[PDB]
Amino acid sequence: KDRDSQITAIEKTFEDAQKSISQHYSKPRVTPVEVMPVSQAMIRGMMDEEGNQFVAYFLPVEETLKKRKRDQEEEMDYAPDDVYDYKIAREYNWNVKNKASKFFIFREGDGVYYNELETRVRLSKRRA
Amino acid sequence: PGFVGIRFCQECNNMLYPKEDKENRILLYACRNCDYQQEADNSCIYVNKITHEVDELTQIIADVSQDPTLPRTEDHPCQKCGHKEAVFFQSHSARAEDAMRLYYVCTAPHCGHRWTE
Amino acid sequence: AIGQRIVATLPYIKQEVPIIIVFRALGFVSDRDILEHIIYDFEDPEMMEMVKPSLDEAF
Amino acid sequence: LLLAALGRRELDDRDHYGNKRLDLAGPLLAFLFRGMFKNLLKEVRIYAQKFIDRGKDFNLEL
Amino acid sequence: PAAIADATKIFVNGCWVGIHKDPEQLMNTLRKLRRQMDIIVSEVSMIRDIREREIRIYTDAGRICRPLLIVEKQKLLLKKRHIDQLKEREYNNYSWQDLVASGVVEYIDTLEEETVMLAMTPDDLQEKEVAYCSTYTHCEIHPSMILGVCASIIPFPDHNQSPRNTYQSAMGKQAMGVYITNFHV
Amino acid sequence: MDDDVFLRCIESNMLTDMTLQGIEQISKVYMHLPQT
Amino acid sequence: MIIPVRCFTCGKIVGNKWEAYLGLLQAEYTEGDALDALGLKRYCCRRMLLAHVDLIEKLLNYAPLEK
Amino acid sequence: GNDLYFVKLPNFLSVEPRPFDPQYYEDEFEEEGRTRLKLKVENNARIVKWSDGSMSLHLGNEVFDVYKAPLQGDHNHLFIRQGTGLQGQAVFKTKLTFRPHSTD
Amino acid sequence: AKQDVIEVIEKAHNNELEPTPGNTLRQTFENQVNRILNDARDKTGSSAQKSLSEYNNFKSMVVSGAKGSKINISQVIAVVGQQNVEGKRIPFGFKHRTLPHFIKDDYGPESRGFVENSYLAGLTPTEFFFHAMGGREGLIDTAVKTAETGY
Ligand SMILES: [Zn+2]
Ligand SMILES: [Zn+2]
Ligand SMILES: [Zn+2]
Repeated sequence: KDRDSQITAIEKTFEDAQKSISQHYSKPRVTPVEVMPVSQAMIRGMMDEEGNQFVAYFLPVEETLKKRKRDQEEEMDYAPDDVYDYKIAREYNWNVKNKASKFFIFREGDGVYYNELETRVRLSKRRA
Repeated sequence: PGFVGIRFCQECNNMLYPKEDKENRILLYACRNCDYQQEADNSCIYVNKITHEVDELTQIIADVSQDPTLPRTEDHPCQKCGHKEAVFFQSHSARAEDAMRLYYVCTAPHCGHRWTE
Repeated sequence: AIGQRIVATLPYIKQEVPIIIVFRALGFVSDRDILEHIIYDFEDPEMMEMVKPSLDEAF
Repeated sequence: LLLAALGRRELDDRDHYGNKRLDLAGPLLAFLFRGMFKNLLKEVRIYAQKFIDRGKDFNLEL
Repeated sequence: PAAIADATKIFVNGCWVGIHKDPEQLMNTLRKLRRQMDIIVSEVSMIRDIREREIRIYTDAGRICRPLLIVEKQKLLLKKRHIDQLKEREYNNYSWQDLVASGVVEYIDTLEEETVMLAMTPDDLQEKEVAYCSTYTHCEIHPSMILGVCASIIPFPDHNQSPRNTYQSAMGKQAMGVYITNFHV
Repeated sequence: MDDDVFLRCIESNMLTDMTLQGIEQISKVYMHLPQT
Repeated sequence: MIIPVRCFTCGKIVGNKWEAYLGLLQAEYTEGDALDALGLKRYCCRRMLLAHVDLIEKLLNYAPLEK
Repeated sequence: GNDLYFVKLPNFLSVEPRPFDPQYYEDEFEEEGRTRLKLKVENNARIVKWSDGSMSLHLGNEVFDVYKAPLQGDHNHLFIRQGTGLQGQAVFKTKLTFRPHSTD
Repeated sequence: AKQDVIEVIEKAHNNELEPTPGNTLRQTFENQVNRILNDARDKTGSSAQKSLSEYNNFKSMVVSGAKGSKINISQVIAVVGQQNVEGKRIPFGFKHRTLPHFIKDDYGPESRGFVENSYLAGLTPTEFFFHAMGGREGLIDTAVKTAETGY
């Protein structure tokens, strides 16, 4: 149709989301409490095997066997199909070879700022 | 006694019919399509079990232990694996009058032992 | 006559047809092939003797 | 059939509703529509045949 | 054909399409797929006959079925959160279809009921001094749903002789009332 | 016909028509004391 | 379709109580307490108010024949 | 800071993976065309939390009430994979599990 | 009565039940179970009948012969009893089941259509369906006998 209206309509949401809100859409009876403002790569896990890519699932604050998840590629023919594992050492830990399991968009409280970081390709790993 | 199975020719794969060789006075199994013959090894040509004394344990399959609608019991442990639980069921098969008899099957996976009390 | 014969009442045909004839008309002439298609467990002579009259009637 | 004759399977129950189907408005109107569309295509065949036999075009709307 | 002995046949709408080696986890996969509203739609019936190794799948029309509550080990999948979202049905547009899509409810046809072990009420799922079943798979939403439109008007129909309930179900249809609101036109 | 087929035929016949005891057309008989 | 004038059983007037009954119900009365406030003490008149379905309100959703 | 802020928007509400910038936006799209332009104009976001517990989407004058379904079938570890380190420097933020379905 | 039927079932399951002359083992088991349950129905009906006072109006109408019978009183007060289809207990219309609510091969009284409630107590859903089956039998009989009897 036209761009001089699209520029202002896209900025219009960027401006209206920051106004004062005190009412619902269907029945304006519910008062708001707070607001949650908004590449990526997520390793899916199988619910039976129950996969521990992080130390959270292991119920751990930090890595008791590492200090940096150096997510490095499995090979040269697999950029999206890397090999994520929590091993700072060349130790034969759980080698979770994140196969290519090729919208699931992710965001965060980035200091109450307007951005996005939608995911690129749902990979899923197993115990190799 | 036991039943007798059908046996097929080695050339035309048709069923071999019984025949008698007077020259040797011996049973043969010969095809009426090709000209094949074979020396029998059972000597029995027909068997009718009028009493129908069939072991229904052979008709049961262990997979029936996966049926949620069958009753389970802990009172009859398995003699082959020692599992406590076991499904039980009646014959429910025609030509079996005394069919209140119970047949048991072990619910342990990959055991599948079947028996009767 | 001797045993129990299996027949098949096909559509548009006003006469019973032996099952073995139907199997052969579909390209399965060898009795082994027909019973491979009918009897899946060759360790069971009961099924075998009960199908045998149909074979004996179609030779 | 042999399993039934050997007693290894139960005869099927004519009354079991698992063995039945309910012919509703849609599948019934479909039976009508098949018959009626076939009759329509037939009538179109006769009408178009009597024209092309004369070696000239015809109007499908008629 | 030698493989058909131990294998399980698979029929789809009456057509024998193939065979399988582990029917149990096939049925688990297919039930998971139907309960997730994946490729299998809700009205598809999937019966595993175990003693005879058929697995019959039906998608054709005319199969009368009814909804039932799926049951976990010995628990309903209908948790209190579903009832909570159903209470505010008119605000959050959480409807019946969300209940079916959650894998909490399932449509079971007459032929798949043969393979189902029903609980008349969740009270049947309680552990008892002598357990009747302890391996239920579904539960009634309410037994009174076995009645139709005209029998659902009888009060206390389980305290009448059944012919009386039939005669009322016939006589509710000759009863006067307001057959429709726009009767003036 | 060959001998074996003849044996099978007479087997199937004897097992049906050979009346060892009793009167034909009478399938079952129950003996009892009438209380009435 | 509309609240009857009299109670069918005794003949007590209930026609003037439907609107008051509804007003009491929106005033967070229970149906029993509302029926007590209107003076319907016999269960026949309580039947009249408690089992009434105001269908006239639905018949008034249709435009009349003449404007 | 580290809280789950995962949402799953349908096809007709696909928001841009990057902030709106005039050097990354262009005019290419036009009842038939009315659903077409709404992909790159209405689609930055503020997920409001109400008092009843539910959330809603605010991308303009229209409000889409969302429901934060919490799924135990897709427990993928969501991470900001930016091309910088060895192979996509996945930063550990929040594991995706709960998916919020927006709709009119 | 239900414990008695359970005992007969246990006997049959253990092959500790031998058939009586003139019947197969299934028919003998059915006879034993039906005898137990008929005895239960009659005993409960007698209990209800003796419980009645001289002011009871059911008893008044039954005594005068105006309407009703002692079996009706028993079904209203004590127990409705066994529901029969074609003179037998409720058939296994499912696969070795009367309803999907029962286990397979359950010849117990409640599985096969014994209504252990009265009409005042109220029937359970399975008792309700089995009673509807038994009543449907009477409706069919009433509607089908007429043509043959009139002819
Ligand atoms: Zn040969
Ligand atoms: Zn075992
Ligand atoms: Zn009154």
